[PDB]
Amino acid sequence: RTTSQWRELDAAHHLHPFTDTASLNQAGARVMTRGEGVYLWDSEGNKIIDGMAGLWCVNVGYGRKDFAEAARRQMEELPFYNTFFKTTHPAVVELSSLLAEVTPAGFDRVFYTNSGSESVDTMIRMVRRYWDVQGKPEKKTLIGRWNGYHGSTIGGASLGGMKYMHEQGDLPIPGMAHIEQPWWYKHGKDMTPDEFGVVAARWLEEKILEIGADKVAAFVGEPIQGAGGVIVPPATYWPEIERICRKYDVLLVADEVICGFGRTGEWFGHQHFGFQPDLFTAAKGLSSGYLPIGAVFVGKRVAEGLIAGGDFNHGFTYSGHPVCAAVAHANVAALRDEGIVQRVKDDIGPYMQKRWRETFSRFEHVDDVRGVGMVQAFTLVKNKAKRELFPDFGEIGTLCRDIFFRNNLIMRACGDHIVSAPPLVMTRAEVDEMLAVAERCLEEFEQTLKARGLA
Amino acid sequence: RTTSQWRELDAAHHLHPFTDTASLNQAGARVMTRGEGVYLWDSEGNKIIDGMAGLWCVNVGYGRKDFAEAARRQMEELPFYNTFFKTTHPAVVELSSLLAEVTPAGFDRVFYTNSGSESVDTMIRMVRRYWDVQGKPEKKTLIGRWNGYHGSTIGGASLGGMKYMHEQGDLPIPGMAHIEQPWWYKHGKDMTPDEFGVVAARWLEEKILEIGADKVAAFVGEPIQGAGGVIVPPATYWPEIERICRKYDVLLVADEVICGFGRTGEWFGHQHFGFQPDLFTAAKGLSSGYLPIGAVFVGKRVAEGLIAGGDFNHGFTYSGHPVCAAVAHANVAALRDEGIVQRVKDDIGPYMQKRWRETFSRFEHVDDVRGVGMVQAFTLVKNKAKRELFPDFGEIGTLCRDIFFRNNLIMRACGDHIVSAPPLVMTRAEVDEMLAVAERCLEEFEQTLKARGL
Ligand SMILES: *Cc1c(COP(=O)(O)O)cnc(C)c1O
Ligand SMILES: *Cc1c(COP(=O)(O)O)cnc(C)c1O
Repeated sequence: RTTSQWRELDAAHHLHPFTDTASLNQAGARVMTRGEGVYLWDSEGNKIIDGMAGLWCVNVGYGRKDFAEAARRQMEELPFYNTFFKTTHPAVVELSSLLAEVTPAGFDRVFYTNSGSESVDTMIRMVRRYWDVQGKPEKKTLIGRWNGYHGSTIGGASLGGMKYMHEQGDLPIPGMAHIEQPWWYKHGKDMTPDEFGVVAARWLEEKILEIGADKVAAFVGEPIQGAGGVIVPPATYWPEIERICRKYDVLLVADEVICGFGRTGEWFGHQHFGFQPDLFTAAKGLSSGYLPIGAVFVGKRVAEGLIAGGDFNHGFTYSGHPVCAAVAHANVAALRDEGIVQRVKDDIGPYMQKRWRETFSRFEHVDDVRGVGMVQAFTLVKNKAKRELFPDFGEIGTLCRDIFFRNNLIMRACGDHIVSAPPLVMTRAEVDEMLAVAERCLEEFEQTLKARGLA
Repeated sequence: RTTSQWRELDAAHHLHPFTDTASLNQAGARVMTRGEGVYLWDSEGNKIIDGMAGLWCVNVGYGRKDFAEAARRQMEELPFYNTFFKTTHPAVVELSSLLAEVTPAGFDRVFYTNSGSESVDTMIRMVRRYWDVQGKPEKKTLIGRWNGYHGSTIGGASLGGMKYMHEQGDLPIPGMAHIEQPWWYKHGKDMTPDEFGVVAARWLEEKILEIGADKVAAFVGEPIQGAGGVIVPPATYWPEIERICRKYDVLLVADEVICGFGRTGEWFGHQHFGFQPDLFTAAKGLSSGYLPIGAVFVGKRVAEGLIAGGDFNHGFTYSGHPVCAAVAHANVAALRDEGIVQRVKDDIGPYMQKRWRETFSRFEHVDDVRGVGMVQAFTLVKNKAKRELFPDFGEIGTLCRDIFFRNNLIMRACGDHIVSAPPLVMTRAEVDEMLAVAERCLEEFEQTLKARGL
């Protein structure tokens, strides 16, 4: 089909996630047709650099014919069987075993889902069930943060701190609370980032004491906030969050849906920041987005509590789906065996971070240049010296993002933050290629900003 | 790996849906390895008849090499791309256009998810967003039924009426209410099925008036309740439910996750019972379980309402997944082009129903022998005359289902209901082959009752 016709059929029959349906159907959808390595092509024939790896998830990049073969082979033998009827199958068994190999010690039990959002809902139910098993029925509140993102189920949307999501669904559901996010640029006042990390972590302590520790089940956080704009907390933050959770007997949960499977150069974001969660949620990079699968990695304390609780009345038809498991297995084994994660840690991550900071250092309206491993970002700001953001946060970021897309580069705006998370397998030449397009785009952005008299 | 090898790793590493992990680990998990047609082979080389089609979902049967090729092909060109970025891709656009021709009139727009549960969650947010768009911020309560099943998200479980689920996660969440299920055998008193259907339906009107109609956003129901035990509502039930919903400006939603894609003989469960829902949820048969994919089909009125509301701040990374959509597309085309649904209505459904009753009616403790299309059930009872159920609904079903298990037959126990939902492509010879193992299991079962002091 042509561009115009695929656009016509999409506008007529498709409801997109997180989209203005009326305005999209007017402008027309951009039709992505094929991918190879770090590159995409659209229906018009534009070669595009995918500086977002699909949706933070295509970690091995596009073009894995071995993954298609793994999919074909498994679908031919057993395309589906359920894990509900005192039943299992070799693909789910073999994946579970492999995951145990690459996860830290103590994470041997895994619960499968189809998505990061289902993993979060599963985790919420696990956390609350755990406290019931302990005879503490009031210990049910989960604390997340403003501008955190934990998916799109009613449960995950409530635990998330996106107001725009809360306003649709009568959210949050009860037993949720939120603390401010560890965003130093906005909230740091005259503290050092490290002083600020302690302050921002102790917001959890003061929330717990406001609520009553006996009512708090868990604190949940993305090691680095992804959708909120790659907010990288100070080094002092996570160890203090962990101290506080242990002080008050509150479960500690990492949402690893973005940071997992090598994004920071460790296998998991929590390893980078050096905390030890009781559970963590995954998806995305688990299969590099090649098939839908998510998981909850359940540490020993909680797993023992759940196993002591008899039946766990939860799950999805497609939990442990054999074909998705086969592809995840192929993916995880590749991340290990081809040295992809190790390469982020030791080679391409430090290169990207260095180049990133070199690239964006000069611009008058770029600040808070940050990142680690293969996730990185900056913020477009009104005045650097005053740490002053643009009003209507998001307007300026959108203008910038539009310059990127027109220049065949995918980087995302989260408010006025610009973020990137390319395939981990990106080469040095491809990093420089990407950064070259980005830099030219920021030159144009700075020129347009002065021209608008938005100076 | 051997049986014991697989079992040991499963106990060590895998937490299963809807399971007592301690006791599954102690017993050892049954390891399913391969499937063909309507049969499975396990780690021990038994030939097992799959009268549950995976999990009500393997509708075109096992062994569809053409599906594996569609998957392979799509995975090689573009294994993934997001639909969040003012972006789309051929496979999702193509599936969307195909669905609109097999779904009833006025269902042009689909929202993709990965699962039935996520579909239910999406439907809940849609219902509530819709009423906000309509300037009715109080119109937010969804009504389900006791023993209805709407998945396993916190939302779906709340809308669901399984007490055993509500007990885990602090459910239901707010703006959820529940009415009694149209289960004649227990609630029929002295009414005829058709009379009770009117009464069981009016329970909805009662609940609405109690809550207040201005607070009520939707009534949601599976056309035939599945996981609750294939409860088939009287013919009078759904039309009254629809009148009531229309009387009080309450949205009618069908959960078609089980009944969808040919299961009763129509494409959808609601078509069989002749109501017109404003939205309906789907998964399972959409891809015949070959790849995870679900959907919410939005009727014209609601679609109009959601579009007027600008941004819909909802969705999943793998929404519209290219590879799942290609496989869904190949499955839907197959169900239609290969005439598998049509055959359920005309050919195999009637046969299955007649023969089912013929096989099971004659038993002492088998009553309420029911079913339509390729979904069918019966209930294990203490006394047929008294409509007396066994004490502690569930004990007897297990005892019985465990006989099936060691006779290489899969039919599921829902309380003391026995249910079956085999692939739609099952042949008459297969139908007869399955019932014969069942009859013998039953003959065994009834005898084991007496020899126990019953
Ligand atoms: C994207 C995301 C999720 C939800 O995952 P889905 O697969 O889209 O349901 C949850 N947590 C985090 C941190 C995410 O980035
Ligand atoms: C199985 C089921 C669901 C949930 O679908 P999953 O894909 O398992 O999340 C929802 N509604 C009904 C009627 C179902 O049978």
